[PDB]
Amino acid sequence: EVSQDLFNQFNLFAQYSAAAYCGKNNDAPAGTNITCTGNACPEVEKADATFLYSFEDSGVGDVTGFLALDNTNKLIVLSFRGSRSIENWIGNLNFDLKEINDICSGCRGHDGFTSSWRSVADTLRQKVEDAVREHPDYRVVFTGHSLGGALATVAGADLRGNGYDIDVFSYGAPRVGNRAFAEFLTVQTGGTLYRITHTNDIVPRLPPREFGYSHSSPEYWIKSGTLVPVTRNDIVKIEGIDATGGNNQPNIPDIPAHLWYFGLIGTCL
Amino acid sequence: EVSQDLFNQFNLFAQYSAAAYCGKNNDAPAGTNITCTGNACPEVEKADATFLYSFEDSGVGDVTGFLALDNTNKLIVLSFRGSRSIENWIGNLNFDLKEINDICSGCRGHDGFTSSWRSVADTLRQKVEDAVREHPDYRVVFTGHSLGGALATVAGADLRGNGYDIDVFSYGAPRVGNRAFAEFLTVQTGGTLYRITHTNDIVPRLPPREFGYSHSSPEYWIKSGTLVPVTRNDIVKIEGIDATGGNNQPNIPDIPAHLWYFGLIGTCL
Ligand SMILES: *[C@@H]1O[C@H](CO)[C@@H](O)[C@H](O)[C@H]1NC(C)=O
Ligand SMILES: *[C@@H]1O[C@H](CO)[C@@H](O)[C@H](O)[C@H]1NC(C)=O
Repeated sequence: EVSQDLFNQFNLFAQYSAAAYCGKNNDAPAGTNITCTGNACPEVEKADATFLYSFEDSGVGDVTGFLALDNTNKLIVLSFRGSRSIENWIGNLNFDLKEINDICSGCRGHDGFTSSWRSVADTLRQKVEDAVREHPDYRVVFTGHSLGGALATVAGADLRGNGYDIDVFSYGAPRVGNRAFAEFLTVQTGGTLYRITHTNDIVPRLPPREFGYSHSSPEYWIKSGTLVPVTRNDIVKIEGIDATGGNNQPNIPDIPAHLWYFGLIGTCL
Repeated sequence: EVSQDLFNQFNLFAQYSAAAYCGKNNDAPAGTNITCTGNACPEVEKADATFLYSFEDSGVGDVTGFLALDNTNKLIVLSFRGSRSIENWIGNLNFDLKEINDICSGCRGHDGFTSSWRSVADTLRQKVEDAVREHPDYRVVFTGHSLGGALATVAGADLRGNGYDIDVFSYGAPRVGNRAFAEFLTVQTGGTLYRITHTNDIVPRLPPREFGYSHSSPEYWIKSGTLVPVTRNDIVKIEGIDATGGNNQPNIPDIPAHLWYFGLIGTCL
């Protein structure tokens, strides 16, 4: 049972993550109001929120997402899309580590996640830092769902400690690297990671521990079912690197539990 | 407002309808339990419900669906699936009316729906008859979403007067014919038709009245939004053939609304 306030944040960032997919982003004018089809992001529409910068298919991993300004909640939000076809994406998921000491020493991250980030880091840090400058009081937040949540967790770890806090809200994210990296994500200051999971979501279960992956702590695990509305009492905080008892349990995972975090996500009606 | 009992019924056949898309029944042997992927039909799984006969791309209409026995609720249910790509189905939809006197007098119905039913009518009539025999105590219900709603509405109108009531629950069904058919279905005995629409769903708005089509009365209009749960208080009964101020408003219509009838329908997580 998280607080009402944290619940509201959870829900708002689920929707900014869903907006990565169901917005009418493509590349629409900077300064445009953010809206989603299919009632995907009503809390965001409600907010005085607008695009700062959209990207589609940037660099090495065709990274897709947007950078938003939200004057109602006083946020600068960097939201990364997951894949356009999650099932194929999962099927083809590579498990290779590559070194990332320039984030933290001893750290190995998922090779493709880190390479996709790496290849757009400069442009995006620049875009964030710009925005930080025009709104020094606003909270920087990176968010995303699935591969999106992955990217946002890497960028956040890479980009923290340069003056401004970076909070990360991630929705059903895969593991992003090795245990050293796990540990760093669990303690790193200058921003809290809120790693959100749903029931038996298949995505937070890849890559598996077996290929040398860990999950940061803590873990916010939604226990209400697919297509069931979430209340504060369906969310459970789970402590311990690689703790079991939220998403990380020995049962059959599900793709549909992946697509329901507070509402429909990773897909667009 | 509708009664709770009525609301329970509406919800249950919304799921039987949803099961026509997300059940695992392609060649499911007769007698299998009915189950769905993605929490699409929990009230159905919860009942002792099993298949009687599954069909797929049957006859001229490529009509798909199933006939089910439900011992808990004492039903025999014939469920027709809508189109596999509803957006296409929508823009490919012609407005051609055919005479259908062999169902009512001066009745004009949509050409494709009427034909598709017509070519599978005898096989299925047989199979409903068999179960009515085997379970004389059980209510016969025809149900469907979208296309499946138009089919079910047509079969019901076609197979009533033969000694067992047939009730029809349609979900976001299109218009099915001409003011005389709209009248036939308003008044016919041997059954009730429960014609359920959602907010500004587009399909109940097609074909247009401006191509000679009318809607049977009454209409149960769901006011609550897309991805919003429905309560008995969010359903309004709208009286009068082509009444307006339910789904029949001149505002701008929407496709996602079509995919949310009590829960997700017409697509499968
Ligand atoms: C965008 O929404 C803001 C308030 O959040 C509003 O003032 C503005 O007019 C809206 N723009 C359009 C084009 O609808
Ligand atoms: C099918 O459902 C019945 C009653 O609803 C149940 O008791 C039976 O075990 C089920 N069969 C399977 C394979 O689950």
